[PDB]
Amino acid sequence: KVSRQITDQDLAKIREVAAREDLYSLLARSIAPSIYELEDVKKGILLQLFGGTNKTFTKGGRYRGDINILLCGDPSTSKSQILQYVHKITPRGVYTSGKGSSAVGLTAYITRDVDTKQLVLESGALVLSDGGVCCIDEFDKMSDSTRSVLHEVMEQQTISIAKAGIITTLNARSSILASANPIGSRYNPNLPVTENIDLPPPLLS
Amino acid sequence: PNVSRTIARELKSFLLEYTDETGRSVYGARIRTLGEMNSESLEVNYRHLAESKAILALFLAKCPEEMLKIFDLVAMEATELHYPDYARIHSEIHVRISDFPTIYSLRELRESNLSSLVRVTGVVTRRTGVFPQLKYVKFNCLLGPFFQDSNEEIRVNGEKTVYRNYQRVTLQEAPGTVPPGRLPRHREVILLADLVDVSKPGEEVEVTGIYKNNYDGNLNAKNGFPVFATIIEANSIKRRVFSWTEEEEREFRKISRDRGIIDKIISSMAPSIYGHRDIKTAVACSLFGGVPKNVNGKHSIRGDINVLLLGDPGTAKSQILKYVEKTAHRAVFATGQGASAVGLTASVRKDPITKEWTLEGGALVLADKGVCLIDEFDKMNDQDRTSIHEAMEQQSISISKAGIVTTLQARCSIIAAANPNGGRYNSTLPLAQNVSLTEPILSRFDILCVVRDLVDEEADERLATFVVDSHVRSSPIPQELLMKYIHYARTKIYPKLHQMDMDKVSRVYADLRRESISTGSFPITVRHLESILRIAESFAKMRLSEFVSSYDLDRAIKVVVDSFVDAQKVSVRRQLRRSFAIY
Amino acid sequence: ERVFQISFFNLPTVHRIRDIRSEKIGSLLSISGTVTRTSEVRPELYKASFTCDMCRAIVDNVEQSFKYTEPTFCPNPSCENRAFWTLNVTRSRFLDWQKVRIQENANEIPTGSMPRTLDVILRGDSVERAKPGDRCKFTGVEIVVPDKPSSTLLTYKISFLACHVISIGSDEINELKEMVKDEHIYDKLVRSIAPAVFGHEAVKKGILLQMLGGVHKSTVEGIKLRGDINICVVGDPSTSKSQFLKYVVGFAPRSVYTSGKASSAAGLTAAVVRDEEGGDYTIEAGALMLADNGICCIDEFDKMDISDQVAIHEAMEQQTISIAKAGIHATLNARTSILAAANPVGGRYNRKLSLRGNLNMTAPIMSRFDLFFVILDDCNEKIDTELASHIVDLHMKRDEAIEPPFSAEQLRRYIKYARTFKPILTKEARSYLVEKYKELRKDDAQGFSRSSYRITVRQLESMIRLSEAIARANCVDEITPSFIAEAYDLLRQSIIRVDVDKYVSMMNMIVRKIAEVDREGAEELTAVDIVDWYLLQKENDLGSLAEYWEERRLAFKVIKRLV
DNA sequence: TTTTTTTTTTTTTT
Ligand SMILES: Nc1ncnc2c1ncn2[C@@H]1O[C@H](COP(=O)(O)OP(=O)(O)NP(=O)(O)O)[C@@H](O)[C@H]1O
Repeated sequence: KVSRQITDQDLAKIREVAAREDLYSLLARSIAPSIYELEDVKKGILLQLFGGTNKTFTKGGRYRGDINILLCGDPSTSKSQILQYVHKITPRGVYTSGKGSSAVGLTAYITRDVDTKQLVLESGALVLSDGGVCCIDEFDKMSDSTRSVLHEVMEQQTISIAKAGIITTLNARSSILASANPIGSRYNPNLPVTENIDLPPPLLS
Repeated sequence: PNVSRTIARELKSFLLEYTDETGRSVYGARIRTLGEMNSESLEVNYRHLAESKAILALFLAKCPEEMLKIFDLVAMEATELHYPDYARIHSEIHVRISDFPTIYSLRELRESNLSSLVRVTGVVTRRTGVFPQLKYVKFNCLLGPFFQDSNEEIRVNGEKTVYRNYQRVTLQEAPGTVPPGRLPRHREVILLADLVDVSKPGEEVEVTGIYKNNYDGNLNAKNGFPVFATIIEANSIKRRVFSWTEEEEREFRKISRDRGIIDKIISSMAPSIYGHRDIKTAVACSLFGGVPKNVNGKHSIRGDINVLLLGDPGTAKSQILKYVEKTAHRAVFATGQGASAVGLTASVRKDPITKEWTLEGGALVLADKGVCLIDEFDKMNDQDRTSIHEAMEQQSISISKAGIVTTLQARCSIIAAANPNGGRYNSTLPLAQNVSLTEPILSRFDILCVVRDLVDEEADERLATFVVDSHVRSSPIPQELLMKYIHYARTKIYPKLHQMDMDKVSRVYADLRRESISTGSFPITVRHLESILRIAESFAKMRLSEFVSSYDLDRAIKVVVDSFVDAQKVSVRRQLRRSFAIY
Repeated sequence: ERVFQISFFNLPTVHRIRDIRSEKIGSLLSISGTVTRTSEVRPELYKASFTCDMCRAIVDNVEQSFKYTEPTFCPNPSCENRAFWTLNVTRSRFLDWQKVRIQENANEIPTGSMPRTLDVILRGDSVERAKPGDRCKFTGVEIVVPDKPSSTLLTYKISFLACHVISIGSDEINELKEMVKDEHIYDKLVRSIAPAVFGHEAVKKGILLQMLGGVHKSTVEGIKLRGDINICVVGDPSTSKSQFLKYVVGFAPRSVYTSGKASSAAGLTAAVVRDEEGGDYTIEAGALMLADNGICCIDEFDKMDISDQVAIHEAMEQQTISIAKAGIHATLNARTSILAAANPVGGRYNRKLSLRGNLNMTAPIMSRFDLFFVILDDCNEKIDTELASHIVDLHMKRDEAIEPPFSAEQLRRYIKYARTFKPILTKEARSYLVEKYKELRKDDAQGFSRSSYRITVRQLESMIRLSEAIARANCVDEITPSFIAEAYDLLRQSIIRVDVDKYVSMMNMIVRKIAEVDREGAEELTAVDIVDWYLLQKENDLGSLAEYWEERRLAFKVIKRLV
């Protein structure tokens, strides 16, 4: 058949796990069984899947639950392992690299149906992520048209496609975690932080 | 029905002896016109039909198709009384039928609009050449003569068959007038006789003709259901229309006699603008064109004016250029680059399926005999700019792509508008320090138009009191008149100087160049000298003097002077005092 | 002259395309989704007259079968066809029709999917009502279409039809009279616009005044004058200016919004797409198309660079944009406000920055957008607690119950009412606007590195196009001196946000050296020092060695004139 | 009495 409706009795087993004190730590240590220490990461990432709530107001609003988080450090931190893991746990997951990302790359390739000879709107890697979590590598290293899909969904929390025959500005809302490295790849002792994080502090704002 | 013969009896009355505006029937005048013009294209006002009987006018809404069949056959007779001939000339004329609203656009069309008269309009698009239609079947005998066809001929013969022109034309609605979100749905339109080939690719035009559909047709499998494709045959065609007639022109010369008409058209060219009488001079000057003019069998030199307007923020500049479009009979608006259609390259594209490469004209081709308008030269790439420098030299375009040796003809005058490097006034140093564009392409332009300024007090009270007075709407020649004007003279009047008083400009050019050394360089050429006569000849065309009076130069010369003078840097303080004698 | 067409709506339930099954044949069903490729309308035969049929039977009726050929069936009598139909087109009544293929909507379809979609044919006057991209309720009529079975004396597929389609997917002026009575609805319309924003005041107004139309008309003969209005709001990032922008799109009609560098170029410009393929030259809109007659918005002019800066400025003067790749010759109706916010190139002020060098962009496109209206966002201790008060109340999910005096939608219908006005000041007190505009540039006269600009001759037109919307605000027409006074001073702040003949050069700088310095300092020490910083800035704009020396001996000669 | 056809060259484009 293959290579989820919730049962009732393990729901009060959930609340049982709720009275358990260390669920904030516990579930976190259950998040990433593969990785040593870095508990603030398991902490945060725990709160990542519990991220936020919907504010629809009367109108406007829609600040959602959406949370981006950057992480970085000494090169190859086993960041890619937590990405490759959390990516798989998710209902809709997303992962790619730096330099393997750009503006044109993640949205609405709008290709022909080929075999039936008909141009049909395609969803890009960002439309599918709508809900759930995206992941990428080294935001210091993203291209210039990269971040151009980011400046677009961070706040707009939507995407605009008017080209060819059909016009839709359609929504994308999901929390996201990109792995990265300092420029060094050691960011070196002391120093101002911003440049050391690469990028301008306005973009990091 | 045969009772419609009686219809034919009265429409004749509306058709010939009908009169409008105190006698002088348009009819007798046009019949007479061709007639003498023998263009066998008669044009009919619907202005008049509504006024007299609105029952013949609703006949255009039932079956106009055959109504005209006898209609024009009467005009013939009506023309025949005027010209007891055309039995030897064409022996047939169909009427054009001017505007009849309707006034439908494109995409909204219903089957209710078939077989009934419909006016349409849109922008010209890819078109076929002309294939002669067969018309009446006739032979040596040899079955008998058969009619054919619009267009079936069902349900084999012919020799002496009377052929006629046929041209099928795909026309698409203007991307400008396109309702948003939409793809340009488009229509096929048939042309016949004098209507053939009149239209030209890429322009807004009026197609007067009735709708045809039939039949099946061929789509079928794309639908599965009966569908009769959209075709529309135009009883006539008119561009987005204006041409002079005998009476207007005979009065129009009566303007041309008075001294200061040249002066009048000066204040007329910037009606809502005000601004500077300084530039408009050179504007209508350029806009008026000039004699080609050939020296056998060699180079034709240049009679077309090259305008360069240096810009300045908040100056009227971008507002003045666009006057020239609705001014000029013919123009192409390219803006600068970034760009505005087209980038002024003449290209060559292989057509669909199996066909060799068709050649698409650079928008200049669209602009031939007319004028091309550009603004913002800071925004042009060094790529598309190359070919600019071409046209003003050969009066043509020669491109690169690909498989075909050709040449073309480009008669376009050129209006250059460009904003100064950086902000407002740039070179207190020589203005050569101003322009980013290379001097080779600069001196190519004959009139260097500088605009300004660093604030002056009273002049803005002037212009702006005038401005808040301009916006109030919610000596100038009537604007219909002046377009009719410059155009009338541009198809006719051909100015010539006499060498007698004109050596004076060789010596006084010596005066205009000997100290053009004195400060900076250049932006003179020997072309710069050549252009002066081209400036004068235009005013001569405005005066319709048919040949250049001495004063006609004084205009040109005086223009060239300060065209160069404030174009010089503050050192021009000296450059004033030298060109005085050239006043 | 009667052919009646049935339409049924408000159907029991919406069904999917994946839900499409053979049972639904000959049955009503509701489905909705996105358009693909509307095709040109071409007539439906219904019935035709075709005959004879050998040689004239003139039999006219029916033949409504789906082929649609043919008549000539079982004629005349006696004509005995067979034969030709022969097609009689003229007596046939026709209707409609266009084929529009609907695509299955993305929100429902389960990625990865590649939604499988079929044709909606528009038979009925319900034809053509659709627009590309929209989801729309439809009537089912499953049926089938000809091009596995064959009729032995074929191949078939799904053909979706609808006899009915809807695009889904008065007394309130008596509300407006109540609203147009008050003096206070002027300030009300202000505090009632964006609750998501706190403070920032005057800038709010323009936003409204942007949604509100101008004259955008006349005066002949000649070019259409502006018209419209334009705002580029600026300040230090964290400003929360963008909260304005989502408010544009979240409030205003037909709002197009993209901040991106990547449009690309064209963009609001046409591509032009080549190859299509098959002869190509397919003209993209692109971007701003439905933006026409609307409020367009961008962020971060730093992030659209300079290449396209003035190419989107075609519409900022001509109000229409022609588009050139060496495509086919074209011009496009663009008439729109363009409002936006760049983040300043220092990220901040840059007080000293004349806003001209503040932006990193050219005066032609800069002077044109009026007016910019700077806001720098700073900390202040009370204010830090007030941002910790109201901004918090926005942070709040609750209380989010704090409300504007105007219900948003009633503000919109008030606009749709206020969009009807065509207010014009012909009034002779526009004479006052002259003095004002005169005194608008008497101050900017020096420096020319000041707010100038000039300020631009266009800023008189702008001066007008302000009170244009001021009138829709106060709902009365013909405006007033007070009304323009609002707008004039209102410019004056954000032009002040830009703020931080031998002896005519000598009496220039005799009072000018003190003009830039005697307010900021003493204007003291010696006589000749006033010459020495002057030999700096004099030499660069003078046009000779002689014009250098009368910038020397004159700075000597006026010194012993005033000594 | 009808049959059956996508690479290669060049192009204009972000
Ligand atoms: N006589 C006049 N002098 C100056 N401005 C005028 C005059 N009459 C009208 N105006 C207005 O002033 C505006 C100035 O336009 P303009 O300066 O050409 O824009 P622009 O600076 O050229 N934009 P750009 O082409 O990119 O530099 C016109 O569009 C009119 O609205």
